[PDB]
Amino acid sequence: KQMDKPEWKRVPNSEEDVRKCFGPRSVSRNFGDSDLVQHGVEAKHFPTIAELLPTQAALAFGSEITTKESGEFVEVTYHYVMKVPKTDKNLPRFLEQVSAYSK
Amino acid sequence: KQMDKPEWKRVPNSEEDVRKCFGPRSVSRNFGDSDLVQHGVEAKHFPTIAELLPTQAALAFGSEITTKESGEFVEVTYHYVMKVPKTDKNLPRFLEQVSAYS
Repeated sequence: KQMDKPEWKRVPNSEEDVRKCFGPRSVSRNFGDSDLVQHGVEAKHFPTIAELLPTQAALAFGSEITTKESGEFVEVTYHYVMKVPKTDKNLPRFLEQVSAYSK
Repeated sequence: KQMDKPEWKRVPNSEEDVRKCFGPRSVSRNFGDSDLVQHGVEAKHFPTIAELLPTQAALAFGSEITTKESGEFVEVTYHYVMKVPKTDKNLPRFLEQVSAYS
């Protein structure tokens, strides 16, 4: 069903993985190791990683949001910044996911 | 409470509003009209606006994420871009929220 939803409402899993939902890892979409890419939210360590992912409301009210018309679409850009304490136990495994494809 | 959570896990409501959870509206935090600011996710039209907000997984796997060390913290930046069809019924109300404070 994920691929029947708009891209921004997709929740990847083992059936419909990250590759199928959001395409291959790149400079534009750089988050997720092989495990997360293949199993999405069903990945073993995803719950640990998700501790440093903002909520839907936090994204809305904590981001700089800009829009511009692009063909038959309105392109919405979110710029969100969050500071995580270096002592955070979930931070190491999260950082390993950042540009994991290039590591 | 929401103020007992890290800022990125806060879900504002009528008790702990957007201003309390994420501070005043500004050029850096520009989303939300007076109704959304005062009632957060309890705002009457928040569900309509929420139709154009990405899921936590979509944000994770669809964003350009960059990190930088800052003192005793690691600053995590998310750059997410989504293309909404101009026909989307939720888009007009969503656009009214962008820089509503100004």
